[PDB]
Amino acid sequence: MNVYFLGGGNMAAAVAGGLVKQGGYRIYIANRGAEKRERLEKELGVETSATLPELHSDDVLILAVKPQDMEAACKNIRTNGALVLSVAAGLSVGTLSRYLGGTRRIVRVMPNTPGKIGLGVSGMYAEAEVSETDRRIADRIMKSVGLTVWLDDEEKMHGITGISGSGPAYVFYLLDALQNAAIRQGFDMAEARALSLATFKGAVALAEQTGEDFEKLQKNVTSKGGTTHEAVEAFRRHRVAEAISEGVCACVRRSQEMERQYQ
Amino acid sequence: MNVYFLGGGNMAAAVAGGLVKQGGYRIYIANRGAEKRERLEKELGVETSATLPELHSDDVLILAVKPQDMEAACKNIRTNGALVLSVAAGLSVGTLSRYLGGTRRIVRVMPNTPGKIGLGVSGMYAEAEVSETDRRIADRIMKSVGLTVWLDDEEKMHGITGISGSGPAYVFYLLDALQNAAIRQGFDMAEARALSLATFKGAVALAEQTGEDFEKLQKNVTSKGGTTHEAVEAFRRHRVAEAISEGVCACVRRSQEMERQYQ
Repeated sequence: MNVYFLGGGNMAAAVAGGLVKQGGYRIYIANRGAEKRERLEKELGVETSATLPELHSDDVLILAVKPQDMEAACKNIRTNGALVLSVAAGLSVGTLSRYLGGTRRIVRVMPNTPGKIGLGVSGMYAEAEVSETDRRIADRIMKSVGLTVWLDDEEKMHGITGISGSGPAYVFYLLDALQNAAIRQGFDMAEARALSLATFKGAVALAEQTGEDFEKLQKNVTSKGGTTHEAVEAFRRHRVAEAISEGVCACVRRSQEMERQYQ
Repeated sequence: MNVYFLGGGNMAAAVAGGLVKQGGYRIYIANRGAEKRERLEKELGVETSATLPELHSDDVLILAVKPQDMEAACKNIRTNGALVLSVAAGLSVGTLSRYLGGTRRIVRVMPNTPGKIGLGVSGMYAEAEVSETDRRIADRIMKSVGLTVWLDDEEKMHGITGISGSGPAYVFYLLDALQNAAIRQGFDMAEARALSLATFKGAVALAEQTGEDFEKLQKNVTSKGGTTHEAVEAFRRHRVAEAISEGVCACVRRSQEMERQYQ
């Protein structure tokens, strides 16, 4: 089964590397500039070319160009009924169907950067008209880089963006926050980084392995009048959790606005 | 080499399980109530008893009782020059030396709960008088559950507590924060938990694998006028990173106060 990529950028390369590891697909990447055609061939050993060859209905096409460049990138593509996946932000299935000349055989994907290392989260959406077998084919492709989360409502793709899409940035910000607090406590940069990292990694691992409710995990290690209680009270006083949700809302609002530019 | 534990509680059991996995030690746990002597034997297969047998200078003793119960727990213990490690909060090496009748062969440890799964962080402190070989022996024991971080100043043990000791609670709080924001965006509880978890785990893994500066990782995936920028601006406006450091300071202040109860 041929999996063509339109665009050979970072997300395309993650998904391509994912598929290579999974085995069983024929990967082919269309990308104009030689620079990164050179890279993918050297590193992944995948086929590349400046343009797409003729497509057929048994192929998969993954659209992976920047959203502002998508309409023109698709201008003369004849999908010939191929299954289309899009990883581009802000372009709805309806818009995509327009750009491609009318086809409805489209699955939208909202992947995130930890997919580069096989720990991704990808939101997935298809209109009702898209068959269960096409969903499963797209689902398997995106599982090659991590978890998939199917959505009932295309609107929720903005929610995905606000949580797992932009979410890695939040975690980096919070890792930096704990690392800076350690510096304030007298740790050198190397120690502060190591402490913040190992703290996050270990706590996240406990939450994963236990499967326990996050608030319960927190409450379980917070004794009244204890040291942890003092810190969590400060967090609460400063409405940290609430600020996080506010940042998420601001992210979602913006995703929504950006999508209006093309629709 | 005998490693005796005074106290068979959660941290003692983590360290004991660590040592079992490492191989090469003889583990023996003194703990009054049978209840958890029963558990450790069934689960870890380690020797237990209500009290300690005679100690010798080639043994290690790990003090793992609650700090308020330590003085009396140590009242009649004759260490006979054994190497002592303490995992108890708020009891300084000087205080420990008093409780034990004068011995200075003491290494203090400030471990954290992810050591239960081999992903711990343990702060370490010994007075200058403690030999490099004794440091290495204590260092190897605590590496059985994770990372060790040696400190020049005993005071920094409060810093450890504010960062990696209480730190897992902060991460649970932040995991819960992202999970609640997902709920607000229309995700059911199962999806919200999975999204928050995978987001944290994947971002933390990227930071680990890249070794890149956290702020740089964040800045690298935050484009001007983009969705992520809107969320991070909100975080900044609400001084989230600063609130985190304030909570850390509050934690450290309290650790310090609590330590004054025994000193």
